[PDB]
Amino acid sequence: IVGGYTCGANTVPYQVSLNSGYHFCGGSLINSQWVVSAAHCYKSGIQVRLGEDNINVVEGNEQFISASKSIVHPSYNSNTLNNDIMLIKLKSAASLNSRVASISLPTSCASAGTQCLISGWGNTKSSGTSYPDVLKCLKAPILSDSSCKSAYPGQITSNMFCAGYLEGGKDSCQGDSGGPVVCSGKLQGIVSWGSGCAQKNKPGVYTKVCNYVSWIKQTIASN
Amino acid sequence: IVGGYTCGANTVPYQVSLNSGYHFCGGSLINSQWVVSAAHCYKSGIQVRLGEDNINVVEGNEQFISASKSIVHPSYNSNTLNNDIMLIKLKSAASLNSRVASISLPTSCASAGTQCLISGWGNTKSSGTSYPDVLKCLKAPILSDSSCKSAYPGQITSNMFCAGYLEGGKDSCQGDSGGPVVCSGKLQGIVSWGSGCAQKNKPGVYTKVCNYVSWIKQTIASN
Amino acid sequence: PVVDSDGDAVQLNLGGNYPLYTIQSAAIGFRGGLSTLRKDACKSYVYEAPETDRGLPVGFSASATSQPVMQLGSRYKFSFSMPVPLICDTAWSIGKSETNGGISFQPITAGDYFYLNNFSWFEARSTEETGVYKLAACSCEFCKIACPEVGSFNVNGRTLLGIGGEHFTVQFQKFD
Ligand SMILES: [Ca+2]
Ligand SMILES: [Ca+2]
Ligand SMILES: [Ca+2]
Ligand SMILES: [Ca+2]
Ligand SMILES: [Ca+2]
Ligand SMILES: [Ca+2]
Ligand SMILES: [Ca+2]
Ligand code: NA
Ligand code: NA
Repeated sequence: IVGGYTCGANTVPYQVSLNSGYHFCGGSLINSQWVVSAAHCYKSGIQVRLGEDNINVVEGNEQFISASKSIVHPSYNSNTLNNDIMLIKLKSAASLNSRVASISLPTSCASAGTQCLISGWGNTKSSGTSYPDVLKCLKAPILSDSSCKSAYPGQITSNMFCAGYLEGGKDSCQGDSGGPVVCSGKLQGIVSWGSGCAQKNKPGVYTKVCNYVSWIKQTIASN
Repeated sequence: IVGGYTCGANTVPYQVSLNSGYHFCGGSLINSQWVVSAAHCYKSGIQVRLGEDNINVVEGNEQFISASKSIVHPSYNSNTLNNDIMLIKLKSAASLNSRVASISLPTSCASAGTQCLISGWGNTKSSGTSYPDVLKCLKAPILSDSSCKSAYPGQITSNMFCAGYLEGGKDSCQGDSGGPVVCSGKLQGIVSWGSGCAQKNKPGVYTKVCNYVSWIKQTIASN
Repeated sequence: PVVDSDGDAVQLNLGGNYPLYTIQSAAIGFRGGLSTLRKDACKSYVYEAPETDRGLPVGFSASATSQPVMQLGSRYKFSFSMPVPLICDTAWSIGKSETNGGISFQPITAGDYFYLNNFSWFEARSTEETGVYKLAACSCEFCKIACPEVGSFNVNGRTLLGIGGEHFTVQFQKFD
């Protein structure tokens, strides 16, 4: 997260991270056994970590649970990043509490201007590279589809939306992928891609979760 | 071919392609049953396609005949690319007409400055990647041995020559390999190798066909 | 921007005669430029040439619309400028893990049959000292995954690059 602030330990209780050798993506806990993250985060042999703040210290509230199933959307395209959503089943259910809690799925789509919370452990610089110890947070408004499409001509599908600032300075970044974009208590977005981070007229692009609520249900109920 | 032009359907009737799921090389039809191409284009189970313009379509003037024999030159060296010539026998004789014709083998070598036609479906950009649908053509002079050797010190054998422009901008490129270099209706060149595409002081290098006329005939006579 | 050994921004290949850089190890005593060791077909291992050995020239490229300069954290195709048969490209990529010299690793390779269109996306990441960088290897240009770092492996006396390994830092040096 570039130009964000320090969330505070366990203030974002649905935030999880995806691990294989290091932190490489975020994710969102949507129930005790299922994580929603980005399809381009797919890896064999993943471990999900829940209840973290300082990823580099064992603080006491963590749960590290192996991923038993990783179900990439069947229409996922890795060139265009169309349908960049993944469901991860946990090997055993997370113990839910004040610091490990699920986030609600949307019941309708969010409109332009809706302020959202974006979180992750990704890069905090747009000019360089710095990876934070503690979870970072960003408040960002969803942008109109018009300015989004203009920012990235011919690249935005109806399964993506932009959020952030046309003037730059605040954005999600490398390592934030799969992470939550939460608007009024609902998971509306998954950190997907962008052209650099926090650049002028290059807002971050996000998986439009409200498109996938039915696909998520069916997948959870068949797996 | 970078910096060339659209040949125009069937205006190069001796141009063929070599296929194994992909079109990966050009070749020249020297008679109803024999294609000449580059030794490094060798692959088992080659399909030769003739009479093409748009390679991503069956256009119905086209012929597809399997290679029954792919005879790499016995002194071919894959490190130096000395002797980069290969003969391909067609499983069945190509039907010849206006859109599929043989190109004559040279009776003597061409000199520096001679204008030639180079053709292929290889990359059209020097930066990034773009593969044409239709055949591309380039007219290019054979350069002096002197400037050829200076451009690639120690790498130019007596079986190789240079063609193109020392100032760059026009050149053969990835995918053009095995392709024809025809000078005044005689096949003097096989697209072979080069450093980059269309770069200043780095012309294409071509297998000097006039060195092989005798060998070509012997190979035809024995197979 | 990513700067070269002279402090000038590293230029991308946007057509014409593209700008070229060798990639030198920025380790104290000697570097030797990055170069190729034949593996197979059109494929080579990316390794550090012996000292006083010239490295190979590399071109850096990106999708259309990109500004002409290499930016920190961004992702680029790395391509050696080296003589090659035209069936082969020279783009770098993350290789299948293998065992070699009693070493198990995923090497960085360079080159493949052009038509497979294989390449990975490499990222220059900052270091405590300006003009000195860590490379990272990505399977995507614009996606916000955090890529694994590239490090070095001593394989039969030769220093090869792969995913993970030993700390390895570089400078970009102009060519010609
Ligand atoms: Ca908060
Ligand atoms: Ca992470
Ligand atoms: Ca649920
Ligand atoms: Ca797995
Ligand atoms: Ca439900
Ligand atoms: Ca065969
Ligand atoms: Ca170009
Ligand atoms: Na909602
Ligand atoms: Na873009």
